[PDB]
Amino acid sequence: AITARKRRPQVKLTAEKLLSD
Amino acid sequence: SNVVLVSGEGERFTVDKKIAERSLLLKNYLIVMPVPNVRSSVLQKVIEWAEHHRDSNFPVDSWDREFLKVDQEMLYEIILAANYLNIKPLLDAGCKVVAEMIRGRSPEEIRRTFNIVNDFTPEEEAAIRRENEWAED
Amino acid sequence: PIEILPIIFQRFTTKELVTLSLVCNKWRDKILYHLDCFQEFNLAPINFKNFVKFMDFLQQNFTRTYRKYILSQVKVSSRITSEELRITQLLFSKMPKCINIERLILSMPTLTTTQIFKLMVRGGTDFFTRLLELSLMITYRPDKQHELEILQTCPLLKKIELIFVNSLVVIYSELEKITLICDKKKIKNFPLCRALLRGQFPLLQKLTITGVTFPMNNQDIMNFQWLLNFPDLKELWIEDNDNCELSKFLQLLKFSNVWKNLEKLTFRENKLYPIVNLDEDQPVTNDDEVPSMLFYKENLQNLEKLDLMGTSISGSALTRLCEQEYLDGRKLRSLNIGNCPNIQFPNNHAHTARMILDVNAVLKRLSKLEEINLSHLSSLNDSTMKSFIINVPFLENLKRLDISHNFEITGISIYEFLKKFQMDQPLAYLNIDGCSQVSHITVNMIRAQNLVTQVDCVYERDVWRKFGINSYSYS
Amino acid sequence: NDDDNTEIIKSFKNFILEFRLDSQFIYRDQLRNNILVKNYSLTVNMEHLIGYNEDIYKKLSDEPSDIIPLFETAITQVAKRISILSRASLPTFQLILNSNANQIPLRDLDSEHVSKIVRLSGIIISTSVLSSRATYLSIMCRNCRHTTSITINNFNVSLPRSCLSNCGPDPYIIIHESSKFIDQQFLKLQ
Amino acid sequence: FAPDAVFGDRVRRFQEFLDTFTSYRDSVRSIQVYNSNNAANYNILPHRIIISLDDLREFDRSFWSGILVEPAYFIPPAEKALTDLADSMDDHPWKLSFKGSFGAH
Ligand SMILES: [Zn+2]
Repeated sequence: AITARKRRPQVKLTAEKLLSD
Repeated sequence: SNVVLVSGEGERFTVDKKIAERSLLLKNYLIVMPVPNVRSSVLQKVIEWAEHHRDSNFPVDSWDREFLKVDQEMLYEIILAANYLNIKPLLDAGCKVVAEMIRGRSPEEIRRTFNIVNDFTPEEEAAIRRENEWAED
Repeated sequence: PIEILPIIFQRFTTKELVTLSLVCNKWRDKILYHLDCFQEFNLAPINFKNFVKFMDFLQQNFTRTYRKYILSQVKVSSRITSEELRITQLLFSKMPKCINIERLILSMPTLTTTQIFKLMVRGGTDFFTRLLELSLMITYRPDKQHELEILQTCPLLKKIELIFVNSLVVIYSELEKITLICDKKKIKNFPLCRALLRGQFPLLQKLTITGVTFPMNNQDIMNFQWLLNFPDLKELWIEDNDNCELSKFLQLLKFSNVWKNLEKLTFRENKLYPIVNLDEDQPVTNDDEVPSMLFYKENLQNLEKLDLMGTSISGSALTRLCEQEYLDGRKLRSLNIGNCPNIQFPNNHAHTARMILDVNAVLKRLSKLEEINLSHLSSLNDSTMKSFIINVPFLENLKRLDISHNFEITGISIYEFLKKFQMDQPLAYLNIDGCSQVSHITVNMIRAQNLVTQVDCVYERDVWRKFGINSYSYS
Repeated sequence: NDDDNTEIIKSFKNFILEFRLDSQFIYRDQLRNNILVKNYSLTVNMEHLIGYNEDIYKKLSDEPSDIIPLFETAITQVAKRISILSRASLPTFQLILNSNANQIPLRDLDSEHVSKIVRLSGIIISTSVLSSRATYLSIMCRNCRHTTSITINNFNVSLPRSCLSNCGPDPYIIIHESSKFIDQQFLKLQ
Repeated sequence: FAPDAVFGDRVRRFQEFLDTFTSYRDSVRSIQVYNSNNAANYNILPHRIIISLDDLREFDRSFWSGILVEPAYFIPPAEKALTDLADSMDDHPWKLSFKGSFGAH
């Protein structure tokens, strides 16, 4: 029912990515 | 058609019978109608309200909030009335105006408003406040 | 006395009542004991510790052995991106089984649809099979198709609103209202396309699809073939879906009695597609055979509201809708044709004739309409407004007029229109926000002479699409 | 202090209306005659203002930059009262001063004479072209088109810094059609 | 007064003036047909008319003094009336120009 407001994303070295191929 | 009301204190009043039937339980409880649960002044306020709302029909009011603007104890006697013998059209306005009174007030303000003490144990009051935070603005 | 207490409480919000528990221990008990009265929980936005204590309040107070209470409206939205997950996890893990959420506005943008489905399944607090309405402002993903599995999981669901803010990578008789709002930047697909084309949704009263991209690879989607699946569709709103066309839509309206009743239509393509004209060509299979019956009338007859804002419809096409009486004219009561470049008026000299809208013919047809919207219609110059002046007798039902965001219409036309309208008792409402040529002294004279009951003149308001009110295209 | 300004204005109005020598109301006559030939000014000899009531001259000479506009305003009001039947439009009248105060030679004028009325003499060595100064500015806000005005006395204004009820930082513009202007000329005195 | 209210009256009054002194309509059409003929076979005349202030005075002294004293309010509707006249002639803004007897101006 509401129009969006932006919020800054952030990325960090997750263990999942460390365990990607 | 007309009917004489008899209060819970003994004196009497007379109205057009649709005014009397604003008390919805009249036809089951039963030219004369005894009303044993309602005080003298309160029955007078009931009848003068219903004489004003003789025009009205039913499925907040500016007139009701100033009409019901009275001492908190007397007002709560209006609220306590209209119940053992149902009088809904007054009672709706009563509930609404007390909500209007309550709407902005802090718990401390409510204590002095309704003329009641802080009946909590204060550390327990703190404990329940320490579980009420999700209801904060 | 217990009878009066709900009557006191229900005039006050749940939050306010929960704070009102602290007035004194007696009133604390009075409030706390009437579980049924807390019919809304507008928690959004909430942090996780606060949500834990709200859920704990359910676990203490609402957790009655007898299976009575239900909640008419729960709104959850996380204050924090990570706590979105924690809140949803706790919700589907710990909600008391005996108490049913009737309607759930779970506004959780970071959550994927797959996570929502998985959390319901492993949480097992099965109200999510039993709630009446669902709204999910959530992240889409194309692969798992679990947004369909929601409906299959929730057979009681009558109103659904999917608001796909972001992207990452059978008969449904219960459903009455479907809203699908999609961020056109991100949602480069059409989420419910397979479901909409394959399934049937016979109870469906309202459909509202915005921002989705119709796939080129399936011409049946582009030809609105799926749309046949929804009879009894009282309202249709369809907006900013980039690869749709009014051109194909009017073929569907030509060749099938697709609807027994539409009360309202709102079609809004975004880009300027080629000129669409009402295709009154009635072919015959052979001269020794009957023609195809053109189903335009029996489809469009019922419309109270027709909105075609931006749709490249030619002025003649709209006149033909009126002259054919495909639009009833008496049932129709509100009309929006703003932002349509292919509308010209008889006072203009530089056009192809089929772009003319004969407003005299049209207003004679549909005279009792209450509301008009010509906003953004640059073609409504002051000279063209003279047509409306001379046609005032054929629009005397008009109360609400929108001609805002027009960068040509001078205050002159406003004044002479309103002076002539006043020969009918002012106009109820006029919108001229964003118009550069509506002189300040003129609008103040309009107010002073009270020619309009309300007139809006926010010169600095750049945009018209109030979300939820004027448009369902997302943000 | 608007009541005090009103009493200054009424004092000057009384000076125009009451000042008389040898049976002639010289400033009523001069103001009427000036109106007939359509020059909207009045030439006042300050010997007469001193002779009428020296309190007024003291106010005038203490701060002419505030008092002169009030005297001009008083002249406008008397001009209307002696040339228009009211209950059956003229500009702001210029005040012109004659004086016999002792002259200050042009070299001796220095910082102690700032804002005093001064009498001097010299040779005019240059006279610039005419230029237009505003008396009444009609003013509009660029965003909300809230209109207001500035009425100016040319004895020393600017556009308002921000909108007088976002509306932008520095928003006002002049409506050059409704604004009123006057001729101004620069001279160099040696 | 708000100009936009009386703008229509000024437009129709100048249209009546143009009808009254038909030589202006004839000049408008002369310009148009000359330009049409120069386009017809591969010079252009401008969309401008010199009107006499004397004709406008004898037609409507109030409008004429409006043109002299308040041209910012009286020229745009007069040019709009002229543009409408040129548009009514068979098959862009037209401008006015003035001659004669300015007096104090
Ligand atoms: Zn402003």
